[PDB]
Amino acid sequence: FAWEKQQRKTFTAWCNSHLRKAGTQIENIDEDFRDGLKLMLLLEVISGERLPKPERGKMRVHKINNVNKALDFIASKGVKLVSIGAEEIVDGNAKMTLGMIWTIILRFAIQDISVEETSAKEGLLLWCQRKTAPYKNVNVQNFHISWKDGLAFNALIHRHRPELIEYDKLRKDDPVTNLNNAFEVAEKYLDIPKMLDAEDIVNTARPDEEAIMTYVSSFYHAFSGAL
Repeated sequence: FAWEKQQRKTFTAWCNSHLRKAGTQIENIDEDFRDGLKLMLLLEVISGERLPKPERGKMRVHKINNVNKALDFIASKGVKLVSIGAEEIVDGNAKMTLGMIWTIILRFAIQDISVEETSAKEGLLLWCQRKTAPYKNVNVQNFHISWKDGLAFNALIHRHRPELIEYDKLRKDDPVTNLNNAFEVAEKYLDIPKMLDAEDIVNTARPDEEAIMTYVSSFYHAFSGAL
C-alpha cells in the first residue's frame, strides 16, 4: 500500500541514524542489506555488542551466512522470528526486508522502554500521554491519527525543551506547518534525523503506525537522559 513508501523512507532514515555511528549509511533498503554486512553493523551499534566476523567474499553463501549471523543474533535477544529467512533477504525480498527491519526497531528501540508499570509499545504510548497531557488539542490515543495534525510532536518537544517551540502560535488546521516545525526542530536541536514526510502524513487517511512509532521512539531516547 502507501504503507510501503512510508516504511521505506522511515526505516531507511532510522537505520541511517544508527549507521552513521558505525561510519556508514544505506541508500536503498531493498538492495543495501542483501549482503548482510551493514545489517550486522546496524545490530552492533544498537545493541553495543559484537557480532561474529562477517564473510566478505561476495558469493551468495557468504551473504546468506552473514544474514543468518544477524538473524541468529536477533533471536538470541528473545525474538521469535516469523516468516523471515536469510535466502529471501539475500535475494532481495522487499516486503520481508521491511518486516525484518521493523522487528529490529521493535526489539532494540521499543521493547525495553519502561514507563511506570508499563513497557514496550504500551509504555511508549503512556509516556506520550503523560508528556502531552496539558497541551491544547492534543489527545494521544494511538500511533496514527493522533499524530497527524503535528501538534503532539510539537507538544512532546515543548514539554522537554520549551525554548525550542512556540506552542501557542500553532494552528490545528495547519498540519503541514506544524509537522515541518517539529521535524526541523528535532533535526537541528535534538539530532533526530527526519524520518517522516509531512505531506504523506497529512495526505493519508491513516498514517502508517510502525513508521510513527519508529520516529516517536527516537524522541523517547533523546529525552531519556534527563531528570
